[PDB]
Amino acid sequence: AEQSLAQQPWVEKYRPKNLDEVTAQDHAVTVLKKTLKSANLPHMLFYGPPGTGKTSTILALTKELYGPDLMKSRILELNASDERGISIVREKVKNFARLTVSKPSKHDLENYPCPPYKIIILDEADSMTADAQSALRRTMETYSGVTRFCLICNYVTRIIDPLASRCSKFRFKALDASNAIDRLRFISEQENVKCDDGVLERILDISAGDLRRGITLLQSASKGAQYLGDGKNITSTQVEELAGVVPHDILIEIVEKVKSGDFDEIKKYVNTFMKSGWSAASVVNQLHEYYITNDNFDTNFKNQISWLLFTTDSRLNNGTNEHIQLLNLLVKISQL
Amino acid sequence: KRSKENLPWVEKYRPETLDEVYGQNEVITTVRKFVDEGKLPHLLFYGPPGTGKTSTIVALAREIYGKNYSNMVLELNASDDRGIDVVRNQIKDFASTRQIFSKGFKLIILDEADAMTNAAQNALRRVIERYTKNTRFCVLANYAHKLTPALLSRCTRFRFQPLPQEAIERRIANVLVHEKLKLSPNAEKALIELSNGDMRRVLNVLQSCKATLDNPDEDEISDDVIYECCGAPRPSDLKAVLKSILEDDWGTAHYTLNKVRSAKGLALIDLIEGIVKILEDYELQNEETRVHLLTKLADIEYSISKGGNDQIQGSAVIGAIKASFENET
Amino acid sequence: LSLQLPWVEKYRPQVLSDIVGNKETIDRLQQIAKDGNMPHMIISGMPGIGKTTSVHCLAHELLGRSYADGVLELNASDDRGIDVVRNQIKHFAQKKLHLPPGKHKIVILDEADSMTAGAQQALRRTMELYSNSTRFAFACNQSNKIIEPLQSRCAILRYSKLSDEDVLKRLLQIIKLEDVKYTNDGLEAIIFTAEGDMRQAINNLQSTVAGHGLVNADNVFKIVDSPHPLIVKKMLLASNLEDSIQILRTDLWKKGYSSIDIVTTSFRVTKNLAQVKESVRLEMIKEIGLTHMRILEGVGTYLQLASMLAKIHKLNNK
Amino acid sequence: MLEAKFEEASLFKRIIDGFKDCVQLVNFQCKEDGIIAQAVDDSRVLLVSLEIGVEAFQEYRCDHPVTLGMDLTSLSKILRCGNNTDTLTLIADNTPDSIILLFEDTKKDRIAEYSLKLMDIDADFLKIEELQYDSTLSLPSSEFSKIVRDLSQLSDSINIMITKETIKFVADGDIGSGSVIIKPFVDMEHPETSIKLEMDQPVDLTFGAKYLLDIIKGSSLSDRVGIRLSSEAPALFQFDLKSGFLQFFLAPKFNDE
Amino acid sequence: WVDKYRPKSLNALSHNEELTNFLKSLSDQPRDLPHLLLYGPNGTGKKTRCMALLESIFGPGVYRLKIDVRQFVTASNRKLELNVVSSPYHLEITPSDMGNNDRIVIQELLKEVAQMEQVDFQDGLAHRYKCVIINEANSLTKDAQAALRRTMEKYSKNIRLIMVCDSMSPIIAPIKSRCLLIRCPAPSDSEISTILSDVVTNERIQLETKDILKRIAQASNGNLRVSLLMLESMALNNELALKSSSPIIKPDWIIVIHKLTRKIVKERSVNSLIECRAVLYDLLAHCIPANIILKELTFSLLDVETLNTTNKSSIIEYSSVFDERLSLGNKAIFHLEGFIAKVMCCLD
Ligand SMILES: Nc1ncnc2c1ncn2[C@@H]1O[C@H](COP(=O)(O)OP(=O)(O)OP(O)(O)=S)[C@@H](O)[C@H]1O
Ligand SMILES: Nc1ncnc2c1ncn2[C@@H]1O[C@H](COP(=O)(O)OP(=O)(O)OP(O)(O)=S)[C@@H](O)[C@H]1O
Ligand SMILES: Nc1ncnc2c1ncn2[C@@H]1O[C@H](COP(=O)(O)OP(=O)(O)OP(O)(O)=S)[C@@H](O)[C@H]1O
Ligand SMILES: Nc1ncnc2c1ncn2[C@@H]1O[C@H](COP(=O)(O)OP(=O)(O)O)[C@@H](O)[C@H]1O
Ligand SMILES: [Mg+2]
Ligand SMILES: [Mg+2]
Ligand SMILES: [Mg+2]
Repeated sequence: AEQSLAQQPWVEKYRPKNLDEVTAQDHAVTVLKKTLKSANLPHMLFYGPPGTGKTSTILALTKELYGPDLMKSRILELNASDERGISIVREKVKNFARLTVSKPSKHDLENYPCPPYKIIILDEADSMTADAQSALRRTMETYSGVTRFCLICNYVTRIIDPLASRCSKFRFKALDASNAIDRLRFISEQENVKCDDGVLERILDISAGDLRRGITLLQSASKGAQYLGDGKNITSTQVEELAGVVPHDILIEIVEKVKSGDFDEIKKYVNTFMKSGWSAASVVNQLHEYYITNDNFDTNFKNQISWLLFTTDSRLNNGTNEHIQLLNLLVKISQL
Repeated sequence: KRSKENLPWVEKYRPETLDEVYGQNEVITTVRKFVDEGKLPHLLFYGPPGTGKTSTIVALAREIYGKNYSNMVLELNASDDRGIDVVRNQIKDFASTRQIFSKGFKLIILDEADAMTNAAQNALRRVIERYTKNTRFCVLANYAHKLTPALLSRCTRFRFQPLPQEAIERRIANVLVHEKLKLSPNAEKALIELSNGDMRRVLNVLQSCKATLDNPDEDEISDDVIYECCGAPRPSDLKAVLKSILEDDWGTAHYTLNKVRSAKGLALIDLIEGIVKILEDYELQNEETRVHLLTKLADIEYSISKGGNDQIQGSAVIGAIKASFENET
Repeated sequence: LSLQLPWVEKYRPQVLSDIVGNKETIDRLQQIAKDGNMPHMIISGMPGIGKTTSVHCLAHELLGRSYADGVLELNASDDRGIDVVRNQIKHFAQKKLHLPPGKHKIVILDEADSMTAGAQQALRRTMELYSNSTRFAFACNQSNKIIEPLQSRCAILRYSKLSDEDVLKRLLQIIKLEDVKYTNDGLEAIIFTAEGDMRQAINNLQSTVAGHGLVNADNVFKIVDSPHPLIVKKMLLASNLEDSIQILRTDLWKKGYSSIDIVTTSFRVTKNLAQVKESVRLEMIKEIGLTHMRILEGVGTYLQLASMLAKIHKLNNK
Repeated sequence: MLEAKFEEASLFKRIIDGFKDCVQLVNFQCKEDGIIAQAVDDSRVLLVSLEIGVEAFQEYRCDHPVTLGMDLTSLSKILRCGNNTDTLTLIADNTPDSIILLFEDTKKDRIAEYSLKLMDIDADFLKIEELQYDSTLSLPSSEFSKIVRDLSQLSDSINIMITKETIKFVADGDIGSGSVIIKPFVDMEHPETSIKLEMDQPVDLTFGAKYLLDIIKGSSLSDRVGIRLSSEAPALFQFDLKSGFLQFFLAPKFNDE
Repeated sequence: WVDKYRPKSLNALSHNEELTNFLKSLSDQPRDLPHLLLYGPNGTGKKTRCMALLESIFGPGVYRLKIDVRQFVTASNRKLELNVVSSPYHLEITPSDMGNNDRIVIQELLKEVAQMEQVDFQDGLAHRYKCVIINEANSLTKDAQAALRRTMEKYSKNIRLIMVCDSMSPIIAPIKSRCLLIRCPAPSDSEISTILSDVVTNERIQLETKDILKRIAQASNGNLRVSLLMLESMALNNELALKSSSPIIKPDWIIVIHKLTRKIVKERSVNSLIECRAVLYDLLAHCIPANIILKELTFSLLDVETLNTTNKSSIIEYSSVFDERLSLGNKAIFHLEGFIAKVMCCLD
């Protein structure tokens, strides 16, 4: 129990258990909490960037609705490991939806408000085929009195159009250093991490639109600090060194090579840079940040460099070779 | 325990009869005259998602036979198997025998028949017309290209136009009658423009803004509550961002974009659509501007559909807008 | 509770003379029926021109009262695998029946394009051997899907689309038999939206007649929804991008048409666009296919169709 | 509450085996009179209706009328994993929940308690068998089974014609035809072999062969099948049990001619 | 030799001391080690460092491995077989073996090892988590990646996922986020030269000076394994005597790609394109990844000095385009021939 929750990473150690610990999306948790007193829970469709709280808030809503006793008998969960095909979604999901709700015990009925319906959660619905989602339509429509569906996804476009109308949409906003710093402060205080004044802001800015990455980053930084045993604080450089963030000096060197240089010099420096392990996505992001936030260039350069960086990012997002794409980006940005 | 008030607003307000189906007047009238005269040919409903097709056909099945429609009426939705081995045995046996309860024509409702294999439709092509004086087929669909031309020709085509403003307004008034609630006129206009014809999104965001009132009996749903429930960008800051992108320089435009998209937690996918809808009204005095303005924005939207980055795509939108608004000068 | 038959079925011709299709082939079938020496024939054409009804009236006139035991019709609903074509078709081929002198047993294999190649292979000799008693008659929609030997043994009989004159003649016959008030404009609109389809024309006639009583242009253009491919063909040939975009917005998008259907219809229209050249057609098809691929991944908003139209205009203008 | 203790174990197994592969989802209504049930086929052509009174049960206790919906596949799975020598008890709580099937041996203590989660079937309880039938007849199950499974090899349709003291089963197919004509006669030495017929009007109507082959599977329960026929009415095939009866309502196939 | 001289602990890693200190930091509290993802250049020493951390957290008996065979079945009758490198403390999988059936292998084996636990004697069952090593995670299919990402948090007290891969880009954002990211930089020349010096003083090879090891390190581009292998091949061919004048032994495919680049830059015609297609067929047919062929061809083309700036720029642009197209197709020759035709049209 407590020793079990102690023996797991900070991601699972501080996973919110109720609707009050999820301090990121006040627009959706309000409806989910108002649903408690009422009984008209519509078919939900949580969608948003990775690591935001969807899978962690649906479980909290379930725990608060039914309780630890009825939860294991009143919900079905199809996330990714089960075989979610047309035959399975036609047989098993339909059988569980067209099924009588279980009898709530006196303890559960007295403590938690038990609504007269079960819950089928299809986690990461963007991995299902089109025929499975098409079959889900009337299955979720006709048995709406004893079963409510909750879909979760990172891309709403992948879900077919009919399911985008049946379910009520809930967009989970990204987590920057503005509305998510409180949870990180609370975790750092609960773990006695000797953080600096503004290192949490840098941690949250590194994990653009994500919190779990920031949590594991803080955990790794605290572990590396405790290993040395010096007890000193952790600097922004200390956390950005292990976060994949490329140092600023070598970035300035890259920009200096771009500002003037032939094809051979840039190719040699790109090879030497790729000799070390640097994620091309982070390098592209930092180059974009440095070039856009600057004011020393002209608009006729800014528009072209923005388009080129966008094209390079779209190329890198398809899982291609980092070296070739980075070299092409640097050559094309030097051509201007 | 179980009652009518526990159902979500998507299904709680399902039209029971044909009289509670607004918007598609020119089809409901023809269907009522069909069932009144006594003749009812093979129907084929074709419309966008959430228009009233299934509700209309269920109300028709209730009106024809009685309050017990799912007794002598067969219904093959996408939840049942509809292979060729099914259209061979089940549908043919249902269409080759009489009813069990009364003496009338039988009804077969093939809901969402666009999800049928070509062989199944080719097999149905002859059984749909071999037994005509006893059974009638009703094919509901959203994509009119999945159906073979033969099956598409045998059925009378009825298109379900998207709900106009008046129909959604009447439905909103009827919902506000049964549920103690008040809704602002500008909020009504924003909800209509956000509906995009979808009658389900209307009821969904309505339930949301009702839940986000903390006392859904006195306070009225203003436009801010509706814009917050779905997270859609208000026209105000949308036009402000568009003006700052068109007029100001790069640094301050990027700053105001990052400030607007972080004040309420907006999404770039919605900002792109809003800017496109606002900017489609401009009178560009050249054709080369709109070409790039659409091409680059569509490419950026397709790239967002894969979730590559979040700020590079925003600066890409800014650059596309600025570079497209340059051939004018 | 009695349900009247539809106008498509209640007025289905039961006599070979009432067919208003291709005059030459119908006259050939009429002379064959009056003579009786009917050879194997394949009937193929556009969907809804009267092939099945033609062959059925032919069989009814050739066998008369023996139609109950002389004809064995196998449709797509019935099984048409190798087992049935080897057992039941063969047992019906050798079935000794005493028919009038100049008559023969007939086998109506409707929808021949859906049968497996092995079935036709097994059917070749079963048809060729017993030509003295069995005369097969295929009726499909795509003659290319039939294997070569089966198609070559029989005498082919192509069918062309119904001209507007034949459709208007049959429409006038139906109105005269049903006592309906009509105007010329309504009938012209019905023929124009019928795209040469007898069944679709009669269905739209019955719909508008029961819906408004008076067959006028307003009623049909109100509840018939003038065909899709023509609007798309008009959209792709606009002069400036703004006109084509306005057409797409008002006629296609606002009227509730899915983006995938618009893309598929635009592809099919460009496939048969004889006005423009070949290279421009290939480039337009490539761009339409790129837009189709973008649509199939889920993103199907109006912006994608707008960018597709912009690319087509950039291609056609330069 | 609901407690129904049978006298034996294989009774319910043989009862369910009548319509095992004919219907999928049933709904038993338990009242003070006994267990009733009616279920429609997948194609909505025939309906199985079973009534078992309190005579076949060793013990019966039901306070208020309860409805219990369930699929037949899982029910047959539960009945198969029970030994045919135990005693079966159906148990239901106050509110309709997972029904408890309990097998208890009579010699050694073996408590086999299986649960079956109920389905939520719409309670569209149907009221048939109040319609005056034109013709009624009764004949041994073996003869009916033989005739039907002999005629099923020639076609897929079977025409039953009840004329003046004549019953005629006619099969017409592709390879040939067949006609079995029987006449009413009663024997004193063997009262079970007699075929009884009471008609008011001659009735000719067709049925399918698959549904008849699925119906005649219930011949393992009784030995005297009753057949009630009427124009514009579902044919009634009744098997008489020692406590209740199992009746199939088949829909006749109309003729285009 | 490659396999002989390899560190077997954390106190024996002799390059990238910062990464070794970070690994020692991650090896202090084993019961709180999250999932790991190693990324960096090929042949950097990722698997050896992984198995060294695994030995540091577990006992020293983790190196004794054994190969087992597991047979799975898809929806159809097609039975597939996989090899598993198991040890009393972990198991290593290479899911890239199956073409498009990785989603079955992951969701079956990971679930099977996650549900139950490990029992072995070396106080009968109480043990810590079990470790699963995944080699070439960058080649995982997207659906298999989703299954693997979901089978991470559900059962976290039993399975710790330590994946390794070069060119981390084909990894979906959820997997990139829910695990720690450790970079493995290639060792510098001053350290790979020391590695070679230790190898040559241990294996007793006759070398004249230290310039040979420097040339080997410069030729290997930073790859430690390829440098060691080339050193061993040079020692074998030179008959136990390394001299200052020795031809660097490039692998056969490198020489084939160099001859291909020569043929490209010399004759720009379709007749040469036919022989180019023949060479690409002969190369792909002998188990060579098409992306590696493309990378080597493009870099050797940029190495050519007789081409000006615009030619090399358009070449690198076409290479980026066809590399994007290569990761979205199956017939690789269809893209390689197109890239060759494009570079031929570009050169003249
Ligand atoms: N809104 C939040 N409030 C508090 N903690 C959060 C929140 N979102 C994420 N976390 C933390 O990050 C962990 C991961 O959150 P999850 O909800 O499981 O991730 P996710 O939303 O499922 O992203 P996916 O699975 O890639 S779509 C949680 O266990 C928390 O420790
Ligand atoms: N014309 C309408 N008038 C009133 N309410 C409507 C109308 N159309 C839809 N609705 C509402 O939307 C709900 C669902 O409508 P349906 O007719 O089931 O959607 P649909 O036509 O089946 O489209 P699909 O199946 O999702 S593609 C109904 O229960 C109503 O609450
Ligand atoms: N030439 C015609 N004259 C009169 N009615 C016709 C004619 N052609 C078709 N019809 C009508 O169309 C219906 C019968 O058409 P079919 O024979 O089913 O068409 P088809 O040639 O079989 O093409 P398919 O099978 O639908 S792809 C009846 O309602 C006829 O009245
Ligand atoms: N610290 C080190 N000291 C000596 N040799 C090393 C060291 N690190 C790596 N190596 C060499 O690397 C080789 C193994 O490379 P490997 O780990 O298989 O590459 P990859 O990480 O691409 O799988 C071994 O032969 C070993 O000699
Ligand atoms: Mg999740
Ligand atoms: Mg529907
Ligand atoms: Mg036909």
